[PDB]
Amino acid sequence: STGSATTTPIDSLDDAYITPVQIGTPAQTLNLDFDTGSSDLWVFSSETTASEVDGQTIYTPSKSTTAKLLSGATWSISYGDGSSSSGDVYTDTVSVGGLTVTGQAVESAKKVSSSFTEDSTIDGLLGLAFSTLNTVSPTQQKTFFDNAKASLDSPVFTADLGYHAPGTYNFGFIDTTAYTGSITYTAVSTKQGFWEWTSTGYAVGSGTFKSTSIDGIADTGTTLLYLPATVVSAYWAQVSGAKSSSSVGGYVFPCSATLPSFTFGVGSARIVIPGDYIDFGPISTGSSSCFGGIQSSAGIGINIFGDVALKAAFVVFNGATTPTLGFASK
Ligand SMILES: CN[C@H]1CC[C@H](C(F)(F)F)CC1
Repeated sequence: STGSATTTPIDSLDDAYITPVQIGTPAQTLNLDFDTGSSDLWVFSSETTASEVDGQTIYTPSKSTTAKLLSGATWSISYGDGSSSSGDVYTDTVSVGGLTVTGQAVESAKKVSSSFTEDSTIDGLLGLAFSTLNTVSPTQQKTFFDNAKASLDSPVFTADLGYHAPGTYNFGFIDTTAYTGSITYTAVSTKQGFWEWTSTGYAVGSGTFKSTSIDGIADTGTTLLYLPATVVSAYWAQVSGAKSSSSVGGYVFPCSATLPSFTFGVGSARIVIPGDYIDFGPISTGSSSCFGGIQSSAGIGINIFGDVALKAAFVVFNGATTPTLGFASK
């Protein structure tokens, strides 16, 4: 089997991407944030505290003839941005882009934090990291990809995120029309439950490439590119007036600037992030200070190749017995 679904930016900045997901019988379609940095499929639901729902589409398990309470199971998750959610668990039929999994754990939110209430565009998360991170207790549950894997034509999914435009998540096949040149594959460590890999280095604009190992995670559920402070300082030094602002919480730059590109290494290959991809717009409405798309990972404890990086590539998440990542230009 295969599946193919379009992913759409939630706003004009690409702060996140939503992908429609069918849950239950008859189908209830929710728009979920596909997140290669976590391993829970959770949804706004009929169980979510009413004051914490503001415009999201909810899953109602009582209206699904295939929904079953997973007796005794609870879940509770915290993300890197300090957001959180928790609740109980159903199994149900879940389809993405024509690919169907029966008996998928669908984590129903009883509580969500303020950032999830305040974002009407995201109806929940679909985790695509390794199932060792899944938070369901007392019986840990598998991701949608882990449940689908054996049925797929090839044990892979791909992320093809757009810049200010829709893109695609494919399951079970590699669309050879979706990228240029060749796909370079690189080793993955699953020891932290992430798609963790080591970039071979970077360049800033037309500058020389610096060969240096940068260990980090491929994380579709993080907006920005988080790298070591040395690398980030080197990038923003090329932008007149850019500075790290303690009050804003990262690098800002004059909105009048033209940003340089940023290149990262994948083995001997290179992925170029155009400068425009690094502009996250005014820090507040009408400001001439703009928020940078490359930020320091200092204090986070890991480097994160988030959407700013991934949207410059066609990315293969190879779930073979020994997982690997692939990157192509596009
Ligand atoms: C912006 N609201 C949420 C969206 C999901 C994010 C992640 F994917 F990481 F789970 C966290 C913040």
